[PDB]
Amino acid sequence: TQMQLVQSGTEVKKPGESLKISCKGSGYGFITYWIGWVRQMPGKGLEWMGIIYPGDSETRYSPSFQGQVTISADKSINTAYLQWSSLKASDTAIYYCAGGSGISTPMDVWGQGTTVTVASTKGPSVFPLAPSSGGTAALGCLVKDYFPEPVTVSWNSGALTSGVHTFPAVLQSSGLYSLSSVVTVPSSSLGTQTYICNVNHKPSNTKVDKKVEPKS
Amino acid sequence: GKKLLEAARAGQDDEVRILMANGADVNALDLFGVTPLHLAAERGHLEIVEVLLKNGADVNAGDAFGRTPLHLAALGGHLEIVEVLLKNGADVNACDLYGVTPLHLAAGLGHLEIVEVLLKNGADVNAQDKFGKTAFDISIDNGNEDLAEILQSSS
Amino acid sequence: DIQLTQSPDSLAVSLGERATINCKSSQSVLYSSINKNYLAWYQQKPGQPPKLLIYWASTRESGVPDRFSGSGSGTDFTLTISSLQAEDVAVYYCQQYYSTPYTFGQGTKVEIKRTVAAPSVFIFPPSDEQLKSGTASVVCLLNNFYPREAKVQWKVDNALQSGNSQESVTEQDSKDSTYSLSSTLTLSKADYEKHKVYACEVTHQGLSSPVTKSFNRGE
Amino acid sequence: EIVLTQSPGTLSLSPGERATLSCRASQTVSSTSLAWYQQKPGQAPRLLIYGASSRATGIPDRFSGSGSGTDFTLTISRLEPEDFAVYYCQQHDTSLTFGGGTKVEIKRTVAAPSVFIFPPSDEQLKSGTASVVCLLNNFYPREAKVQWKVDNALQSGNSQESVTEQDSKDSTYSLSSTLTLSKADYEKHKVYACEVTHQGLSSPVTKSFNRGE
Amino acid sequence: LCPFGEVFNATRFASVYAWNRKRISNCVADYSVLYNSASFSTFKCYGVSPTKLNDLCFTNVYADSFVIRGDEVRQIAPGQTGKIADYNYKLPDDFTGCVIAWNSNNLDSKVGGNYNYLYRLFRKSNLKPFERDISTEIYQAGSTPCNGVEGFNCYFPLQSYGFQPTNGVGYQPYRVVVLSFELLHAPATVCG
Amino acid sequence: QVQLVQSGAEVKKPGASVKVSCKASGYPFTSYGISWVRQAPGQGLEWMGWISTYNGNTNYAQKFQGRVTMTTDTSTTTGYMELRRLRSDDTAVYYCARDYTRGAWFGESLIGGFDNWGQGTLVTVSSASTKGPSVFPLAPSSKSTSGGTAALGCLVKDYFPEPVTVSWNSGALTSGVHTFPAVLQSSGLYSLSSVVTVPSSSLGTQTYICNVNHKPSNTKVDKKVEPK
Ligand SMILES: *[C@@H]1O[C@H](CO)[C@@H](O[C@@H]2O[C@H](CO)[C@@H](O[C@@H]3O[C@H](CO)[C@@H](O)[C@H](O)[C@@H]3O)[C@H](O)[C@H]2NC(C)=O)[C@H](O)[C@H]1NC(C)=O
Repeated sequence: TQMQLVQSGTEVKKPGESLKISCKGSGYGFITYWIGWVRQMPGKGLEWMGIIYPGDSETRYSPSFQGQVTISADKSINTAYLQWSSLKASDTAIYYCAGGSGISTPMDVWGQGTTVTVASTKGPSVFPLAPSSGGTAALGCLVKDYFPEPVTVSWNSGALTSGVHTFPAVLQSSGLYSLSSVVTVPSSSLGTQTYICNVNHKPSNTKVDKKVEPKS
Repeated sequence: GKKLLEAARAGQDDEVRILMANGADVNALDLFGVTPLHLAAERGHLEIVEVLLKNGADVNAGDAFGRTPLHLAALGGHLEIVEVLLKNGADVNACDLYGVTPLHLAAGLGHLEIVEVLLKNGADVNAQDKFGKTAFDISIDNGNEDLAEILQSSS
Repeated sequence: DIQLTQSPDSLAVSLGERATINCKSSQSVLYSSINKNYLAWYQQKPGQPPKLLIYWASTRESGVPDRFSGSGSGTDFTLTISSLQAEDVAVYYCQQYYSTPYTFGQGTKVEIKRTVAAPSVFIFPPSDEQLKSGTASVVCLLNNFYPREAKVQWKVDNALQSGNSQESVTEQDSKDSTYSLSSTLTLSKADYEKHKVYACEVTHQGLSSPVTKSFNRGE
Repeated sequence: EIVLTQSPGTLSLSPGERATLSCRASQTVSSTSLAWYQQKPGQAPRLLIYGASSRATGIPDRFSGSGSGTDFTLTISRLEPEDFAVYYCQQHDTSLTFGGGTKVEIKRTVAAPSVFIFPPSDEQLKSGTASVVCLLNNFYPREAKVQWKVDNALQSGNSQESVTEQDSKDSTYSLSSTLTLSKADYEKHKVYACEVTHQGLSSPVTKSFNRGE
Repeated sequence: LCPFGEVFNATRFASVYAWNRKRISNCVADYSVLYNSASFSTFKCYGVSPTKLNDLCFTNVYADSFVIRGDEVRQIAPGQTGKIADYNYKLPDDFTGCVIAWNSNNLDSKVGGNYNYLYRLFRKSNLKPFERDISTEIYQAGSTPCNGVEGFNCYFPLQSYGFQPTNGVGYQPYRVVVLSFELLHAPATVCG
Repeated sequence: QVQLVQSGAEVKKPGASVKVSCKASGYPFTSYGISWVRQAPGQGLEWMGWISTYNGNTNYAQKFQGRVTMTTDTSTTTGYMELRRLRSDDTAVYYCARDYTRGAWFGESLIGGFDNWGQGTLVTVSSASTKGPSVFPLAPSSKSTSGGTAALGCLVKDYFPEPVTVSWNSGALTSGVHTFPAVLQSSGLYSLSSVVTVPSSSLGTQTYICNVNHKPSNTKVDKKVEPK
């Protein structure tokens, strides 16, 4: 490609500590590329953080963000580093490193973004939920007390690829996450096949199969 | 602010007092970036020099050309300014980027007092011009060979 | 500094017509030596990094469809997508680069408008394992509905509640653009055994009357 | 406007070696305005080094150039058997003067020259001119001495010598010495001798004859 | 098609105080060579991006060039002041130009120091943008009338650089070329 | 990948002028200069001059201010060099070349040298015209040693201009042959010799043939070898 950008992976740390992430490029023509940083809060817009030149380390900061973050550059490997001295509650968002060839020029080439959160880890609990009477009924499976997002879900271990909905978790009051997945099936097929809710969590490397049956 | 500079031309000490009593800066730089010390030494207003050094002015101040007030003070032929500057702790070995020495200024007009007052506190003899000339040749070049013998006997 | 605003903040039009968005700034964004306005227009499909479409406010980047256009002058600018398609749903953005710093607007969401449809209203209580856990969670579902706006309310023993319900909404559906909304109510076991009858009420423009679903605990 | 002498004009070296050719001027010239050119035998010239340190398009890495002040030097490191040619150093700082050229040849063992002598037939004797030939073969290096003797007398201005280039199959040499003369003075003398001396040959072998044989 | 090589790729570069202008126009410019030559260590280019300017074309492609000390290569910029910026060369603000610099210690540095590259460091007034003034007129420092002699009261504005191979990384000389693409309002303008 | 083409060889009589042409292809002609360089037979090259491509401003060496004129045309991408008032000491070869030592628009001192050449152009001058050659056999004596070899030769005299096509046994013999460079003498004509080594086996059992053809003078001759 004209320019390829890569960043770090997931980041989960307790608040207050330091952090170090890196945006690294590869291609032909890299020497003309200013590197800036863009932040996205969950469910909101975008706001600039800071811009830098990889070569001689010339930096520019947004007026409302001065003194909160550290920007550095390294020309030998052509990388731009961001360092956090203090981590707070408002530091759970997504970040992008954006390339732009010159000042007053657009940020056209982008990375894949990295995620930052802060909470405590715990194992999940999965419970079933069945309907009763009539047309088509929806059976549900819920996961509670899990961290961090996301969760891989399926029915019958990926044997059905239709009529499934997934619920983006919302942070509740007590400080954890939850989800519920529901599938609508006709009342004729409730008593023939076995329904299995299959939940995989890579960060907790746990796979659980739960049998779901109607209650009456 | 700037006014004291031209006030230094008129030697109006009371204006200097009323001005620095209000919180005027002690290390002012003007449009040309010159310190009041050079003009004070040039005009030889002794009492202004003493009152300004009483509060602890920049005794080692230097301009873009590296000049120091002692050079111009010795060039003019001023008696008290050089000795008070020596007493408060100004260096004598100090040389500009061209390597001009105060002994050259002393030998310029045949001013004798400066010679031995610097000889008392360790006047330098290693001064180096464009060709590496010391104080002896420049001292004897001015037509007054008696001055050169003083430094020759002291070395 | 320069602040930016977008209009409208939310938008939804059907398939096959023109979509218009407006971006308004404060200072003139016309350069002195160069007579080209300093605006850029971005798009971002959910779950993906943003991908620029328009740079210098009047051009088209290589590799994008030609069904896009822009206009405007001074401090007000317009973006028009001609014959928007089903795959053009995203969140768009405007950003000036006259001088440091640059700042984007709040953001605009694009949706495909269509006709109202009859939704499905479900409600589910919990089970023995949740009772053993210590909490009680009852979830009200509203499925395949349109428009987005629909009020979901609770009733415990014919009494109102405050600060006890958490509402979650899913994104667009690839099949027929339908949404599902869940309202979950959580409470203590001691409060669970002190209350008997629970009811869910649903109000929507597509419903002739608000729908009530009530039942007593254990029945 | 600058005198440039490379020296020596020949630096014959054995195969598979390195050659440090030199180019030295009188005045001073920076490291920006001298280039090395190559001249293949029986061919057209080329370019080797530009800017006195770098290489042109598609030139192998065996050719390196260095030097400054008043002396510059080209190093070849590895010697393939297609890299035997004349080398020129050229300046262009003020006007431009080419070098003197250096020839590098194969360095091999000693050689034993063989000499033949031929007089002419009467067919050219009917004409107004006459010529006699001496031939030397298989000698190393090019330097050798050949003289004539018309009744053991010294001659000048009537002899010519020629030598071929380096041979591609044996790396040897072949010299021809031709003496031309007028018809009238040919019949006055009878005994003709041709003497050759070479460093690779111990004795000064002389071929003497009479036309009556 | 037009002289891009002859301004970059030559041997003689004048000193800062009397830098050279070179106007280039009436051509089609192939910037692809100015991208990945891997030798321009500070191709920092403001105002207008190099990538997609091929669509754009305008006159006045003024190109300046000189040689300048290595450490103060950063000081050359729009609106940034210092030693060289305030006295010899000052790039106008609201710029639309674009700068290039690279190390050339291999050839422009000899044993004993190359004392051929002078520069000015005193000036009573300042410089208007895109302007160069050259004059070796001396300055009378004091109250002593000076005719042509050098001394405590007579000063030469220009000072000599000292270039050495052993010297530090930031002291080895660098070469700079500054392009400045500007245009006018009159239509029917020649492109490039 | 580029192509440089020059004209054929030339022979001339003193007092006239000569014009040679160089054609270049594979690149836009209006960005590089032309350089002409001459080389005497067996000696180093000499600079004949530089000509630019757009402004027409050239640069000649300090030796040929008034005897050479160089012109170029960009439409046909060609360059002509004419030499006038030529003397008898101008027998040499000439080369056209691409220039990267002086600018084609500015006229500065750049980094590099002549990096593309041509096939060369022979030019010769003499006080004599074309003349047919005369050949002569040179048979080894019968006193040749059995344990060795004997050399037989052919001598060509008064052939002009160059070259001559000499063959043995109508091209059958290819190994052991040696053709010499031409040599000059006071008379200004040309002499040549060719030699082949052979064993004593074929001395008394096979007759050798030596045939020379002159293409410019389109003359064919052949002679036999008989031991004597
Ligand atoms: C000043 O002169 C030098 C020497 O002629 C130029 O250096 C050479 O420039 C050419 C053209 O850009 C380079 O050619 C390229 O080579 C690569 C090799 O992989 C090839 O992939 C490209 O297609 C192209 O042919 C050449 O390599 C380069 N040589 C070196 C040693 O760098 C230089 O470019 C001239 N100045 C300017 C600004 O052009």
